[PDB]
This record gives sequence, C-alpha cells and structure tokens, in this order.
Amino acid sequence: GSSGSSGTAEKPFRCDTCDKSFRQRSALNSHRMIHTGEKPSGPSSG
Ligand SMILES: [Zn+2]
Repeated sequence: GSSGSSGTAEKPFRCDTCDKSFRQRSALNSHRMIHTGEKPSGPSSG
C-alpha cells in the first residue's frame, strides 16, 4: 500500500488528486482544473 496520510489539511480546501490544499475556494476550484486535462493514472467523472 505504501500509504502516507495523517490528520487533515489545516485548510478547508484540499485537492483529492495531488494531495494539495488552498485557502481560497477560487484557488482550489481552479487548481483542480489543471488535473482535468492530462491523462494521469486515475480516471474520474465516470
Ligand atoms: Zn491537485
């Protein structure tokens, strides 16, 4: 598994793709878009 997680992101927003976090909703809602393009190992919206 090689899992490495703990607690939660001090911030309310978090990217369930690269394990990121933002302070402003407009900052994350946009960052998630960058992931909605390439063909990474893990398809979504299906
Ligand atoms: Zn991300």
